Parts: sequence; C-alpha cells; structure tokens
Amino acid sequence: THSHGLFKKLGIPGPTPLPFLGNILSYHKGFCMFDMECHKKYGKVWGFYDGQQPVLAITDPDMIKTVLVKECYSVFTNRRPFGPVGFMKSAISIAEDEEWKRLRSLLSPTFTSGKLKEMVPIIAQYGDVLVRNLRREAETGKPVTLKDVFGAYSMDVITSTSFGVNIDSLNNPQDPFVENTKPFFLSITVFPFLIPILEVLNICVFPREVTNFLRKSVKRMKEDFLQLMIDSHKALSDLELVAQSIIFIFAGYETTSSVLSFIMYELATHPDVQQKLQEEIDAVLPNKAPPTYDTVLQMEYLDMVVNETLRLFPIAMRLERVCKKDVEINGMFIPKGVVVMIPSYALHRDPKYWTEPEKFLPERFSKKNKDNIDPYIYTPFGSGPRNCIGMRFALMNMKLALIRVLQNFSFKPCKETQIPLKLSLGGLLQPEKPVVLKVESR
Amino acid sequence: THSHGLFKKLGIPGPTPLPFLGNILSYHKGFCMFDMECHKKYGKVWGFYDGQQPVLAITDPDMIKTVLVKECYSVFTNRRPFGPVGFMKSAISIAEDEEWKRLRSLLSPTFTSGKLKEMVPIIAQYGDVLVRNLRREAETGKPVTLKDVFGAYSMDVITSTSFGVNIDSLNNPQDPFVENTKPFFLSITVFPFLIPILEVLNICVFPREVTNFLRKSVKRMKEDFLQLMIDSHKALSDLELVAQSIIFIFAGYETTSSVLSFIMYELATHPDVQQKLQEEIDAVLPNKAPPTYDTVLQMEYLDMVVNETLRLFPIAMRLERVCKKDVEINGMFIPKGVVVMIPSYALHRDPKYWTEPEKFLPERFSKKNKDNIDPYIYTPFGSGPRNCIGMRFALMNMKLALIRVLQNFSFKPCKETQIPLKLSLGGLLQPEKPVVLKVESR
Ligand code: HEM
Ligand code: HEM
Ligand SMILES: CC(C)(C)OC(=O)N[C@H](CS[C@H](Cc1ccccc1)C(=O)NCCc1ccncc1)Cc1ccccc1
Ligand SMILES: CC(C)(C)OC(=O)N[C@H](CS[C@H](Cc1ccccc1)C(=O)NCCc1ccncc1)Cc1ccccc1
Repeated sequence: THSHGLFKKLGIPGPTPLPFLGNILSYHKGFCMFDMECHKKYGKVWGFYDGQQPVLAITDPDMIKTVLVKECYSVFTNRRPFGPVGFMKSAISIAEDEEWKRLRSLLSPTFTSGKLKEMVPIIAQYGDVLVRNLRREAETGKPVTLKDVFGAYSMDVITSTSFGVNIDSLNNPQDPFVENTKPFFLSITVFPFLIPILEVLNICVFPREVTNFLRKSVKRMKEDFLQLMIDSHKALSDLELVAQSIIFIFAGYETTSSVLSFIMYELATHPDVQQKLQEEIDAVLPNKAPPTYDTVLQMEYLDMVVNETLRLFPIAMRLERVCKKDVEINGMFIPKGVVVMIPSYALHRDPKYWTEPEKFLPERFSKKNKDNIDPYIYTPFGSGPRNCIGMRFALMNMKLALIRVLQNFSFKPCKETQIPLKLSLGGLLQPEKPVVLKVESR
Repeated sequence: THSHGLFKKLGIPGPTPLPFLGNILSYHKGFCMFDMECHKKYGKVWGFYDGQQPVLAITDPDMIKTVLVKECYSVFTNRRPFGPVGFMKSAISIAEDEEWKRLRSLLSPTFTSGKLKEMVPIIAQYGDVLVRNLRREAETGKPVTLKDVFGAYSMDVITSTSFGVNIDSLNNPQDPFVENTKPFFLSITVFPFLIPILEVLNICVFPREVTNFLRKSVKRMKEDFLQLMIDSHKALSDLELVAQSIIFIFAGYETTSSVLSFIMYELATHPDVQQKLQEEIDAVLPNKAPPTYDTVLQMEYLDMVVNETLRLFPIAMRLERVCKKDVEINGMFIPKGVVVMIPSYALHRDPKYWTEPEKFLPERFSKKNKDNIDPYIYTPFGSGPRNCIGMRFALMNMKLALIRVLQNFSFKPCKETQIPLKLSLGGLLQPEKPVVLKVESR
C-alpha cells in the first residue's frame, strides 16, 4: 500500500484504493464510465491506482499538449509497460526511448502522401470484392454482420498494402492468419511483477505457432512496407521487420472493421445523414465513378461523418505516457514512475465542450463549426511524436470502403439491431452484440 | 538461452554458458580465480553470463577510463541491479541516474579535507580504547583475533563520526547494532526476475527489526554527517537521510576492520616492513606523540604499506557499470543492457603489470617507482564520478588505528596463524580462517 499514499500527499483527489487491488474494482463498468464519473467527481485532475501503479488523469488542454507534444522526447516518451511480449518488445508501439526513435524515423516514410497515393489504385480492387460479397448477402433477405464482411475486407487490404499477398477473404484456405487475430490481463495490474517471470517462459499473448505463421513468410519474400524495410540509424533487422508487420496487421484489421461497423450503425439509425452522404458521393463520383486519392479528399461530409463517429467511439479510449523523471508541468508536480493518462472517451463526451455529446451530429465538424473544437480535446489518433502513424492510411482505407458501399447499398435497422448500441462493458472498445443491419441494393 | 548467443555474434571470446545457469558454475573457485583464468585464456576482453545476464570484462586501461570516467554520466551511470532492497533503493551506492546525482552532490561535502580534519581529534579517543583493550588481551599470553578488536574499534568510529554516539565497544549493552552487521544470493542471478516478486513482500537482506533499530534513532536527533543532512536539489528526506547512514555503517565497519586485518597479517609475516614502519612512526611522532591530520599525511611508508595491501586485497574485487544504451568505446561495440565489468583483483595481480605480483613489496609505491603504476590498473577505490566517496575517510581512519597500535605493540605469527593466508573461496573478499597473531607490548 506504501504507494497508495502518493496522491494523498500531493493533495490530488481521487477514489480511495483498496489494498493490493487499488481501484481496479471500479472497472466493473468499464474504463469509460469510471473515467467519466471521476471527471464529474474530481474535476480537471485526479489520481487512481492500477494495483500499485499510480495513474494521474489530466484533462487540461494545455497540460495535455505539454505531455504529448512539448515534453514528449524528454519525459513522456513511452507508454505503460505491456507484457509478456517476447520478441514483440521490438514493436514500434511497444518499443521505448532510443529504440523507438530509430524505429519511428525509419518507418515514418511508409505513410507519406506519396506512398498512400500509390496504394489507392490497389485498394480499389477489394472494394469491388466487398460489394460483390455484399451483393450476395444482400440479394438474399438475410441480415448482414458488418464486422464479418468488413473484417474480410480489412484483411484483404492489409496483406497487400504492406506485402503483396492477394486473397479473396472468402477463399478460406492456406494463408488466412485468423489464428493471429484470434481475462488474464486482469492480473497484469495486480501482478506486474510477474511480467519478468512470464518473459522467460516464451509465453506471449499469441502462441509461437502463429508468430511463426508469418516469421517464415517474411523470409520467402527475399524472392510496399515489406519492401521499404529491407531497403532501409542501423538498418532494420530481419526480426524487427517481422514485428512491425504484426503491429500493422492488428492495427489495420481490428481498427478498420470496428470503426466502419460503428459508422454504418450511425448511418442506419440516422437516415438523413446516410442520404446526404449518398448525395455527396453521387456528386463527386457521377455514374458510380471509381474513387481516387484526390476525390476521397474532396468529400467534406464524408470526413464529417468519419470524424463525428470517431468522437463517439474513440477505439483507444485512453492515451498514456510514463513519466520517466520528476517534472512540474503547467504548475503541477509529477513524480517519477507515475503513469499520465488522458481520458479520450470522457473528453469526447464532455458536455462542457460538446452540446448534446451523446447525439450523433456530423455538423460539429462543418468548416463553419469545426473551429470551435480543441485539437487537444478531440484526439482520436493521439497527438505529438507518438500519435497514430497510420492515421492517414486508416482514414483513406475506411473512406474508400464507405464510398463504394454507399454507392450501391442503403442500410436499415433490422429487428435484431441493438438500438441504442451498447458498448462492450469490457476492455477494448467494441459493441456488446455484433452490429447487424438490413442491406438494400440501389 | 536466446541471449547466450550475444558474445558469439560479436566475435567476443569466452567460456560456453550452460542453459539457465550461464557460467556461474565456474564461481566454485570464487570470482577472483575465475577472472584470472579468463584473463589468461582470452586476453584483454571476454564475456560470460550470470544466468541470462551478459557480462563483458574489459582490461584495457584506455577502455576502463572511458567507462568509469569519460562516458560515466552518459552511458555507464549505474551498477548492476541489486535486490530486494526495500527502501534501500534510495541508498547512494544503489540509487540510479538522476536520484544518484542528487544524492551524490548533496553528500559529497561530507568527506572534504576540512570535514575530515574535524574528525581527527575525535577518532583519537577510540585509538586509545583500542590500545587499552589490546593491552588486556596482549598482557595475557592469549592470541588475539584482529577483526574482533578491529571490528570493535571500527564500530566505535562510525557511530561518532556521523552522529555523535560514543560507546566503548565492550560495553555490550543497549545500542550495539550487531544485528545490523549480522547463499540465497546465488538465486539472484538465476532468478533476477524474482526480484520484483520479493520487493512487494517487504523482504530485505536485513529484517525490518534492524532497519527500525536506527530508523527511530534518527528521529530522536531532532533533539557530523547526520547534522549535514538535515542542514541540506530538493533537500534530503528524513528516510533518505536514514538510508545513507546505513550505507556508511556497512562501509565504515566491514571495510575498515577487514583491511586492517589484512595489513597486520602482512606486517607479521614480514618483520622487516613492520620494523621499518615502526621506525617511521617513532620519527614523525617521537615520545609516542598523538597522531594528527597533517602528521598522518606525512608518513610515506605508512601509505606505501596501505596501498600495497590494497593491491593484494581489493575488497571490491570487481567494478561494474550497466551499459544504458548502445555504445562503441575505443572501437568496440557494446550493446544495451550489457554489464561492463573491470576485474580489479585480477589486474592487481597481473604479472604483465607487476613483477612478482603475489609478493608483498611496499616499495612498488615508493615515489621512485610509484610513477610506473597505471591509475586505471590499480583501482582500490574505483575511479570517476562513482568512485569511493569515503576513500579519504577510510584511509585516515585505518592509518590512525595503525599508528597508535604499532606505537605500542609488535605482531608475531602464532602456531594457529594461517600462513599463507587463504582468501574466502566464497563471495566477499575475506580470509577463510580468521586472522590471529601474537601481540607483544613495546
Ligand atoms: C481508425 C483507425 C485508427 C485509429 C483511431 C488509431 C488510433 C491510434 C491512437 C490513439 C494511437 C496512440 C497515439 C498516442 O498515444 O498519442 C495510435 C498509435 C499507433 N497506431 Fe493507430 N489507429 C488507427 C489505425 C492504425 C493503422 C491502420 C495503423 C497501421 C500501421 C496504425 C499504426 C499505429 C502505430 C504504429 C502506433 C504507435 C506509434 C508509436 O508509438 O510510435 N494505426 N493509433
Ligand atoms: C578500505 C576502505 C574502502 C575501500 C577499499 C572502498 C572501495 C570502494 C569501491 C571500489 C567502490 C566502487 C567504486 C566504483 O565503482 O568506481 C566504493 C564505493 C563507495 N564507497 Fe567505498 N570503500 C571503502 C570504504 C568506504 C567508507 C568508509 C565509506 C563511508 C561512507 C564508503 C562509501 C562508499 C560509497 C557511498 C560508495 C558508492 C559511491 C557512489 O556510488 O556514488 N566506502 N568503495
Ligand atoms: C498499456 C495499455 C494496455 C493500456 O495499452 C496498450 O499497450 N494496448 C495495445 C496492446 S498491443 C497491439 C498489438 C500487439 C499485441 C500483443 C503483442 C504485441 C502487439 C497494438 O500494437 N495496438 C493495438 C490496436 C491499435 C494499433 C494502432 N493504432 C490504433 C490501435 C497497444 C496500443 C498502442 C497504441 C495505442 C493504443 C494501444
Ligand atoms: C551488484 C554487486 C552485488 C556485484 O555489487 C554490489 O552491489 N554489492 C554491494 C551490496 S550493498 C552494501 C550495503 C547494503 C546491503 C544491502 C542493502 C543495502 C545496502 C554497500 O552499499 N556496500 C558494500 C561495502 C562497501 C561500501 C562502500 N565502499 C566500499 C565497500 C554494494 C557495493 C557498492 C559499491 C561497490 C561495491 C559494492
């Protein structure tokens, strides 16, 4: 408990922690409800304990910019430790300090405007596979699971954008890594001292059978992101090369299909926005013209729909940085070892910044009203040197999928559609019941 | 084993490590013999594994200066992690990086030339208690255990030099902390991942009964080193104050009596040096004059005796620094996490630097021959910003004890004297059998 007197000493308010457990019993309603409740109880700053780990939550936009941007390289360089990872310690999202800096610098030129412009005529293929597979499940009066057909699409994109492997994600044969994307973490906070125990037993969060399903696949491409790695600080090792491919597969698959599912739920439960977005798509792309890089960046209402959905459902929920040494940001002492946390979900739904924050209103992001939005309150991709490096790629992939789908189909709520949607009362930001909707062909 | 291929990759030679154990089975002859053997087998540089921890030994004087002095603050700032320590993490010899820098800067003015000059007329008291207690055990024909009566003296000095507590160390009553100075570490190298487990069970290397024998004693002196702490970077906390007192007690007690025991063994087994040193003491201090600060610094042969003994018996044996990031010192790549080690015992007995290194010859340190001695080969107190901060104090205390003792007594080997002396085939640099000698009154 000796560390549970930290916030009491610093005069920082917060819920009283129980011995050993801290405040983790409050996660029984999920991180999000616990964050919004503390935001209401304690105000701009509060602390709690993930077991013995003190966590200081900050909501001041200036203080948030200081942590994420101004003092990132010096004090707030790394995220909360995560284990056991095995060789995934060399992953960019996990790597720390100097190893992270080397990985970030040599992986940043992967998501430039030029590299993304090269991937657009390639992603267009699986948009048609997405429509034709949707055409089958839609031509029959059978409600459709979005994250299934969206997940099949998201799989198709990430294998080719970074490597070159092309598969219709209903081939169902030799190289689906569904084994890769296939509660013990509750003990990570109670037993973070057991991370060193498990890191010597080869225990990873995914088994060694999967992380060799692709480890060999990388070597056969001695014969895109895979290319750019062997093309390029000390050069990329062959195993580091492997670890970043894994990070991109998780990111490009789980985030894409999940956000697209939240988007289509919003359009179905708001028929006006769906019709308005369908009008804009028909105007920029008449005769169902194929979307391109520049035409995707021309659709303003499409971007307003995407941003507003990301406000309601920020899949990260929280942004975190480890305070690597004593600091005093914006007039507040922060001792070493404290985990600094930014409650993105809570700030995205704060009534003090958003009128009717529970309502889905894309007009918040109109160029008339977008200016009234603080970039350090709305942070769906983070901020600063450790923001989402695949942000521009993620937006481009999702919009290309929406354009081609809304060009051919309309979406209505079915009898089994969960309205209003329940968020997963568990850890990662997902819905409780999967999203199902009726699909009609235009 | 995955880390056991490190030195094989780097082309660095060394003994082949067994799985899990590494090369720790070779410590069965002690660190010293293993170091000297590797020095002979592999030359200037070699590596081995304390379990899964790679340890690179360097013997090049330039490379040693680079580690200890030139690149100390930047790369080689901390020692090998030590556990479990409890609150002793705040101890200066244990503390790391910025916390160490703050502790070093605010504790350095304790061992100045001026502060040491103030402690000399106080240490002179227990030199007489040392003689009178020696006078009893010497007036009777009963061989004497040095580390007993030296340990009683060393205890007397450290309590007063830093606090003000005066005790005849044969009072045997209320405040002897023999409980403080009262094989499980073999598992520290095989289970360094268990250090985080034990650090939450309040398990220290000394029990909580002892580390509260003095924790309360510090507070009663709200009512010397204890004074200088409350007098003084953020100021010294009250518990940090406590932790450095503990470090000084261990250092000032165990090192002092052990070195003095090795010294008196050398003088007894070399009657010429003992007579020559007794002559010099009688010349600087005629009529058995009391030794002072300046008169102690005038005796050259006394310093030659002390330095040569420290060459044969460097109680640290090894100097270590943790490589905190990839470096290339003197043209050799050193990857992050590697523990850099300097085998002081091996270098002090290297025939390539010392003619007849096993022989006790104080004339190596005559001002005629001292110049031929490399300060990065002979490092009894370390070097650089993390050298022994109590070096000047340790030399002064031991010399004041030797002067007063050699002024009144001569020392002859007894029937039970271990000749030649056997070093403890175990961990810390001690003799196997305790040192006993005959004592005659002058
Ligand atoms: C809707 C889609 C996505 C969202 C909302 C999202 C959001 C985020 C957020 C909030 C962070 C943490 C930022 C911070 O801590 O300041 C992050 C990190 C990251 N994201 Fe994304 N992400 C998405 C998709 C992707 C994709 C497709 C990739 C493909 C490579 C990707 C790669 C990464 C990486 C590598 C990091 C860690 C960067 C670093 O630590 O240097 N993300 N993302
Ligand atoms: C014959 C007596 C002594 C010898 C040979 C000795 C030797 C050493 C050595 C070799 C080191 C490590 C240096 C390095 O790693 O570069 C050290 C560190 C240290 N010694 Fe001594 N020591 C002696 C007595 C003392 C005494 C009496 C004190 C009293 C305070 C003391 C306090 C310290 C401290 C605090 C450190 C750690 C310094 C730091 O890490 O900043 N030592 N000693
Ligand atoms: C400390 C705390 C738990 C609070 O948070 C995290 O560490 N949780 C994730 C967990 S690892 C995951 C992939 C993985 C999994 C096992 C081993 C190696 C690698 C990843 O790499 N990304 C997750 C999705 C995602 C990516 C990119 N963009 C957006 C979303 C890591 C993470 C990293 C950045 C932001 C949020 C979460
Ligand atoms: C990593 C490795 C084991 C190879 O080495 C070390 O850590 N072993 C010692 C161990 S802790 C000891 C006191 C203590 C003990 C338990 C908890 C807290 C504190 C200390 O503080 N000093 C030991 C004597 C001494 C001091 C001062 N001067 C000369 C000799 C630490 C140490 C530090 C510097 C140099 C050598 C050894």
